[PDB]
Amino acid sequence: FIGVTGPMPQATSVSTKSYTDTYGSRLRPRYPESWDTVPPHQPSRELL
Amino acid sequence: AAAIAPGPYRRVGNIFIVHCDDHPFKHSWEVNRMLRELRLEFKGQTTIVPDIPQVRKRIWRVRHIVKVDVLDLDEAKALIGVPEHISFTDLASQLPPSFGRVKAVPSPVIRSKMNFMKLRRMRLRDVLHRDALELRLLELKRSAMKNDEQ
Amino acid sequence: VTRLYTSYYTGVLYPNQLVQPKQRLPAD
Amino acid sequence: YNFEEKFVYFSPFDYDRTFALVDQCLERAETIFNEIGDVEGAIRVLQQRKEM
Amino acid sequence: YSEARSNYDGTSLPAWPAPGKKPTYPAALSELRLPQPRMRKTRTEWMYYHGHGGCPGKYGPSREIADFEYADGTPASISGRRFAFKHHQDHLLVQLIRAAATVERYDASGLLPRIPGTAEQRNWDPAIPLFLD
Amino acid sequence: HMVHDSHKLREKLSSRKGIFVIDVRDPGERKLNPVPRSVALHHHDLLSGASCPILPQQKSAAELFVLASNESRGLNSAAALRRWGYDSVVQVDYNTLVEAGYV
Amino acid sequence: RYRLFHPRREAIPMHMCPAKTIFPLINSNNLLVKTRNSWEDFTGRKEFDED
Amino acid sequence: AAAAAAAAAAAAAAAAAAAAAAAAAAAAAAAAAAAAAAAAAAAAAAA
Amino acid sequence: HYRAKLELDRIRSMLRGRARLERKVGLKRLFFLMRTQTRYRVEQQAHWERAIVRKNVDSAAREHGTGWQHLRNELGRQNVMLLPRSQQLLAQYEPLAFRAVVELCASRIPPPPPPVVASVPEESYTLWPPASLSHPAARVELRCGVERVLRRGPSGLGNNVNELIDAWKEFDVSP
Amino acid sequence: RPYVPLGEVAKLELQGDYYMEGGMFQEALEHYGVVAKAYNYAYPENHAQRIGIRIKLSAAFRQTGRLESSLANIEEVLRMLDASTRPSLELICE
Amino acid sequence: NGLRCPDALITRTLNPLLNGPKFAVIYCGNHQYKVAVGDVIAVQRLRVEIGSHIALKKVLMVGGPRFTAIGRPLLEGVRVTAQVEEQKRMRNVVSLFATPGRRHVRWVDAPHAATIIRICEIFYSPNVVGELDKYKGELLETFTPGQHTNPVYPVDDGYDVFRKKDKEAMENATTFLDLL
RNA sequence: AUUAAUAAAUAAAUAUUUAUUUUUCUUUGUAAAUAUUAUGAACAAUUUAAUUAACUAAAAUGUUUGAAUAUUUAUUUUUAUAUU
Repeated sequence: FIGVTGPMPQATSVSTKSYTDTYGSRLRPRYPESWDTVPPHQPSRELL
Repeated sequence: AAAIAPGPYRRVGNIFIVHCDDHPFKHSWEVNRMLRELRLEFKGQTTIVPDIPQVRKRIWRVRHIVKVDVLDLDEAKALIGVPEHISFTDLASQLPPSFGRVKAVPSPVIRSKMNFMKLRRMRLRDVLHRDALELRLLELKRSAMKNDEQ
Repeated sequence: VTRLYTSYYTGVLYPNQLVQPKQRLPAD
Repeated sequence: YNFEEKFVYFSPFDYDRTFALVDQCLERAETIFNEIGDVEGAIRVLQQRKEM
Repeated sequence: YSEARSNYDGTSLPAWPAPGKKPTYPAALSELRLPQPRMRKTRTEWMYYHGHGGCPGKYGPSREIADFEYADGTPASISGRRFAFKHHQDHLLVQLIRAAATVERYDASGLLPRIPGTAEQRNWDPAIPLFLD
Repeated sequence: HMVHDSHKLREKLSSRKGIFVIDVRDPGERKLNPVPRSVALHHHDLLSGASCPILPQQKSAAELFVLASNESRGLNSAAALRRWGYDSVVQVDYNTLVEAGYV
Repeated sequence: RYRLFHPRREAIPMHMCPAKTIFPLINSNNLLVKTRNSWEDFTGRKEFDED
Repeated sequence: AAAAAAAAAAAAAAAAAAAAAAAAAAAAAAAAAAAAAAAAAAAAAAA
Repeated sequence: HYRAKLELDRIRSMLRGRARLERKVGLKRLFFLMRTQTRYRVEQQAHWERAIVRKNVDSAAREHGTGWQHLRNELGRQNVMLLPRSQQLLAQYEPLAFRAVVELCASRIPPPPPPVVASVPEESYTLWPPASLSHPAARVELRCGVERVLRRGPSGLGNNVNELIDAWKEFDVSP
Repeated sequence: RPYVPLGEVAKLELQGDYYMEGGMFQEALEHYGVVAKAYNYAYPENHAQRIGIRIKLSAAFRQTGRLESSLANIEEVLRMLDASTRPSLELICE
Repeated sequence: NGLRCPDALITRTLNPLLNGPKFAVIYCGNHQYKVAVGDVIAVQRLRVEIGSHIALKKVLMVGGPRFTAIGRPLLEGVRVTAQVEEQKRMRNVVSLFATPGRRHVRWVDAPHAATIIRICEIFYSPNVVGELDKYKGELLETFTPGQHTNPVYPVDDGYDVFRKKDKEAMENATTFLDLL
């Protein structure tokens, strides 16, 4: 599970980092916004 | 093998797809209230509801305006195309709680209050972010002053 | 009344949907 | 009623991706400074983030 | 260039059987349980069967496939109504998932009665046997 | 209803070679006098049809036994099975099963 | 006829909106949810290319 | 609002559940009398 | 009370005699005409137009031996999504195409199979890790995506699915 | 410009972004490889889309563990940004 | 490019039929348009910059003076490309809403926003599986251009005494073969 | 909605402004301040139960057989699709 609120195990590999840790919660990839592929909008709205 | 299935047994429920086929507003207000509980207000609207005693009661009450289709949990899982080992409980826990109409609130005034609180907490997120940055900067400056004094 | 959005609903046009032109570094 | 429109709020983190990128970069710079043990660098980078 | 998809993944059921083999045909008769009346499917019923939600412009390729595309392959923009339709599909999925989760949680807690129907239905319909014990 | 024990023993041994016993009893009584090779169901489930898929497909070739403490409960379970399409149904009790050795 | 007897699973087709739309990584034992919460959350059209 | 909603739900349930009432001569509802189930001349086949 | 005084005095030139000469009469007539035209457009114009289109399609079907009823039902059965306006246009301007459609409907050609439901590959159930590599389900999905990319059109990326799948190795730099 | 199914390659890029967010960095890298191939074939040299997909590919390499490859890709991205004209402020910041 | 199929005979017999002008029935803006290589249409507004070289994805039918391909519902391998000439608003439609009772009048102006598009080229590159029988759903292994795949016979039998008899030529005129 | 007149929780309807995030599968317009408030039925029966619509297109609504003809009883002929 990726979106879970709690912590995640990392004993598998120390060098492996989560995307949220690497870039933070407020930042998302620049998804290709196109008719075929529509990404989620406004993660601030998504939160609650 | 002409014998009972020799293995552990799992209970599987059902899901009702309810489609409104007659103008709900042409009936008595009790029928319309039951349809709204089923989340139906206009002809041609379809909803997916659990197979539970309350939903069965509502569908029985409004069975002359509603056409029902059944889908076992296995059938629904196949329909959506997800691995059998994943659980709808896991999917529900993963999906966000503020998706659409979070909940049927007592009145539209309370709904407006809920939206206002959503926006207020959105703003407070950034406000507290900036405040925490300020506090950490203040702590760092205090530590620097202490080191300079020492 | 109250809306359930059980059927398809067209998103309302709002000023926040303006196509914002991305900032571009000067040519000089 | 319908007063959420009087307080409609749009997050700069969402409506300006450059700001979010730079905020994350400054957070990482502050973390690196803390790991190294530097103080002046962390102070200046955090102050610049606050000013942004 | 052009596009023709019936499924999200783009896969389709084998339409043309092997040469010389008798091809499969759909059920022309309506899906009514009773043998009578023996009515053929309506055009709207055929639309439902083939995937369109009763109307050409409600579901299916005519609704999911972009109406245009730049000559160099660049796709089209995300219209507000396109995003709204995607949200509606996600809402249908969320409804299904939440209903399934509710059923599973009721089963786990033990609230799903072993009796077929509610008291009202049971005392109204003779078809339900008596479960007294 | 009640039948001799040696005949039931030999039939269960050299006829089925599987599981054909449906136990309809309260959980406390089932724990007190358990049977490992008998599948535990509820008479309401049998009558409603929740047990239809687990029950054998070959109606004619499948003969079932019902383990219950109440004769009325056993008869109700047999009626449910017959309604669902299983006429070859017999009733047994824990004493008969123990004497046979199925336990 | 206006009395059509067709399954409501047909009435609501899930063919072009499978679970992968919201759980893209579901097939790979990764339950990540990317669901468009509401029509309200629409930042507006964005160009795919600069050209 | 909770009390009003509960009362409305109870009224709807009461007015929509008991579609028909057994004849008073057979059994007086107001006198608490009730009629049991007579399955003598019944059948088991799914007719 | 607002009336389209200025808006309708402009077109007041389109009437005759008293209405065109006197402002009040012309304005009243134009207001009535606009309201009646609005009502007709919103409650009868579509019905009349689609009835005309139906009759044209029916006449074409009759000339070809069929009729509107069977033609509509068989178009639905065969899953040919041609709106009645399109059918009329094809019949009037492309008689050969309309006859081909009628022949398709008449023939015992199996109609297209219903849309398929999403299928979970066995790779999803395959355990990962078994006890640097990619999930087999993800690899299968990537292969399907690359196949769709190649089949969408005659792109110059090449038809080698394996070569495309191994693209990232092109950008990778050996240490 | 030559024809390329940019819709399909955008689907692949979105899937790669989802893999990045989900932590499936190898799968994200595999998808970004195809996306970068397509963008390189389609768009002209020193193009915004090309440099952006190279940024994403460098991020995927770094997350997977190929630090040298990620460094080389980001260096080439910076070279392309220098060569271009009026580069996007957001893109250069990223 | 051209039609393709595993059968060389069918491929070479059908390729010459595609050469020539083509028409296409396309679906766009919830409307269906029949277009040719030089036809101008007015579609509902498309967020496309003027003078843009655009392509239409979902095509319901293609055809020409010698062939016709249908989609059930859509087709593949069809390249319909046009140029966005204009982005304008068509003639205004005036809706005047009023009721004799209340002194309220509403004047709605609907200038239907539209994009005017001129089709520049239509190409088709079908992939045929094999010959398909009409009166039977089976598809033939062998394609014989010299023989009708579904022969036809006259109706008159003499049993129907009160049958509307047409002229003999029309009643029994044989048809030629359109592949030789 | 409607109780004139001693220690009884509460008139309602409409309008204006305004107020309360209480848990349960779903759903749900509750409250306060303020303004106004004759648009008016006689019997019988039963009952603690019975004139609204943004444009384009789409669109599912809809003359015989317990006789007759005949003679001094015998004869006769008793599903669909589709349209707002």
